[PDB]
Formats: sequence, structure tokens, C-alpha cells
Amino acid sequence: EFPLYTIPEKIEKWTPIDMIHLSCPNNLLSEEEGCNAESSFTYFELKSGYLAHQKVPGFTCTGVVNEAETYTNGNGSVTTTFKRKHFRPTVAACRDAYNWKVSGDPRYEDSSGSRTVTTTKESLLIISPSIVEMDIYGRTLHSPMFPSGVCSNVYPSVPSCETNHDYTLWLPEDPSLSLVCDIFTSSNGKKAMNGSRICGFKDERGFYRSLKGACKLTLCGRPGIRLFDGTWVSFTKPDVHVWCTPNQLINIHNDRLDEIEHLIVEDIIKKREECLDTLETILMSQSVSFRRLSHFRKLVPGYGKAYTILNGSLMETNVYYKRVDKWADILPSKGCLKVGQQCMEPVKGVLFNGIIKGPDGQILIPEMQSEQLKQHMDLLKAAVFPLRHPLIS
Ligand SMILES: *[C@@H]1O[C@H](CO)[C@@H](O)[C@H](O)[C@H]1NC(C)=O
Ligand SMILES: [Tb+3]
Ligand SMILES: [Tb+3]
Ligand SMILES: [Tb+3]
Ligand SMILES: [Tb+3]
Ligand SMILES: [Tb+3]
Ligand SMILES: [Tb+3]
Repeated sequence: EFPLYTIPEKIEKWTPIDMIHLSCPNNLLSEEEGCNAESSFTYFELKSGYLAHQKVPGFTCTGVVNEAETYTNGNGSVTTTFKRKHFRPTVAACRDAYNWKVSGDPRYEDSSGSRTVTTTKESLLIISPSIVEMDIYGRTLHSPMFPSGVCSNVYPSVPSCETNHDYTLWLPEDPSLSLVCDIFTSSNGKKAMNGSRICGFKDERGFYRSLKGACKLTLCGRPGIRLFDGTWVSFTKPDVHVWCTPNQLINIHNDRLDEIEHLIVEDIIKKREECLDTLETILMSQSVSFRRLSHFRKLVPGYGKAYTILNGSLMETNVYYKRVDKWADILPSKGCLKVGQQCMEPVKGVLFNGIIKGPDGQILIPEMQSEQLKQHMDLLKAAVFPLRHPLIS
């Protein structure tokens, strides 16, 4: 991921240069892993947002029978006594009843004598839609009408789950369970490589993730891998070799993640626009103003250049760029900028990369006062809900 800030490991030489040697950095996260090569490829991730096929459409099926004894009371009365009781359905009956219902027909649906009793016994099955949930980590099928919370059968062969009422069974709408793990999209990403080695990818939004520390995880039949940050994707030759502890969970794929991801990626773009735009006005106004060198800082860790102005001239040195995690790790004192081991003595109020000592003695870094990439980086961290197992226990 992107750091908050970057800072030279050490600063030694400070050689001079002309404004036409100003380079804007390309900020490739994958470079710090040693992979500067980006070839397209295609990977599987969860569908975005709602997963209509983690839910399983089905129907309860209860068997009733209504008896009606129509006796003549001997008063000359004609009296009718009703009894209602239950019975247990067979799966094949329930299916035929359901199919009968989905298309209109005749669905659901007495002589006196003087001295005869008459008993009509009607044997209905009632069919109400009932949705039940599935654990995509491993195909079991949970609901609170099932007696242990878990279906009595198990994917791919569920003729019927057993419910808590001996007279009611649950059948699934599609006895095949053929749609019931279509929860995947195929997206197009850009894989970052070094010859053969695969170090990470940018997903369909442009957001880079590293493969380092990624365990293997099979989700609802498809064997993918779990990326450190928690998200899950499957593609052909992962080079991942450590199965996950079942403790581990993946994350959902909600839309605002994908949205906020895209915000991050246009943020990286806009700093690279703003660096060329600055470097243009630098060469076409032929006036370089120290405030603005801030734009040439290598946003990613790695090797690069650093820039200042002294003795009137403009000048550079070649550095390794440490990741900076907390502002306080480089600003321990007021007025102190921790480069390597000592503070950085500013000459007539300037240090490198546009960092100055303001008139109050404080070390002003422009990125520190407002950075839209950093504010967005936090929202992403906050849109990440882990996809948990079913709660029914
Ligand atoms: C691959 O890694 C080697 C070793 O550091 C490096 O010399 C080479 O430039 C790399 N190739 C890339 C990043 O395409
Ligand atoms: Tb080093
Ligand atoms: Tb009787
Ligand atoms: Tb929104
Ligand atoms: Tb929106
Ligand atoms: Tb331009
Ligand atoms: Tb301080």
C-alpha cells in the first residue's frame, strides 16, 4: 500500500543540475518488491455487493388434513364437527404440489341424509416460500427452523432439510442447486511481474495489492487465495503455497470499497499530473520556486532522487526512500527533521523536496497539511467488512 510519506534513508552528496534534469517519479508500488513489469491478466473475485446465491430460495411444505363429521343429532339437527390434524409429507409430493402452485390451476380447494353420518377427509399440503442462508466457506445450509441450525442434507444433494416440526419439511426451489454457487465475477486486472515471479496485481479498479503473506482458501467450490488485507481472488498460477487457518476469513466486495478504491487511484494519477504541470511551468517560466519541488518526491519506497536549491543553483542527490508511517517518526523535536541519524540543518530556511523551516521554527511539509490520497486511504480502511460465517449456531 501507499505510505503516508517517504524520506531519504541518508543524504550525502548534493550534486548540481539544470532544470531539464527534473524527472517526475513513476510511483509503482510493485517496484519496491522488485517487479516493474505490468502485463494484463484475468482473475476471479466475488461479485460486487449483494450475493443473491449465498441465499437459497426454498419453500416450507406442511401436511394438513381436515376431517368433517356431519352427523344428524337426533333433534332433527344437522350438525358438523371438524377435526384438524397434521401428517408428514414426502418430498416427491411436495415438489408436485409446488410445481402445481407456481402456475395457476385449481389449487388448495354435504348431503344430509336423515340417518346417515358423513365424513369427508381432505389431505392438503400448504406451501409457503421460505429463504435459507448458506455458508460459502463450505457448503452447509443454515436456518433456525432446522433443529441444530444446520440442514440435514448438504450440497450438492439437498432433497429436503429437516425442520423443527415433524409435519413440515423445507425443499429448495431449484432441486439441482445449480445456481447456488454462482457468486463470482470475472474481472480484468494488471499483474505486476519480474520475469516469471508474481509480486502482486492491480484489480479491475487499479488498486495494487501485494501477494506477500497470502494464504490459499477455497470459497464455495472455487479455490482462490486470501490476500493479506483480507480480500479473496482466484487466478490460474498464484505461486501461493500456504493453506489458511480456518480462523481466517475473507472480506465482502461492497460497492463503496470499489468506489473508494477508484478514488485512491485517481489521486495517484493527479499527483503525476501535477508534477508534469509543475515541471512545465518550471521550464516554460524558467523560474523554479523551492516551495514547489514537493511535487518530485517519490511517493513509493525505493531508489530515487531528492532535490533542493542552494548557493543560487538547483541540485540533486540519489537516495533510498524509507517508508514513513507516522509523522512523529521524522519530526521528534520542533524544528528537527530526522534524516538518517541527525536532524537536517536547513540552510537559510530550506531543506530538500520543498520542506522548509517556517518563521515560527516548525518544519512545514506540504503533504502534512492536506493530502487527499491519505484522507481517502483511511475511508478504504473503514469500508472493509469481513464476510462472516452464519450466526445461527
Ligand atoms: C528483476 O529483479 C532483478 C533483481 O533485482 C532486477 O535487476 C531487474 O531489474 C528486475 N526486473 C524487472 C523489475 O522487470
Ligand atoms: Tb539502506
Ligand atoms: Tb363420530
Ligand atoms: Tb458514495
Ligand atoms: Tb456513490
Ligand atoms: Tb503537460
Ligand atoms: Tb514537535
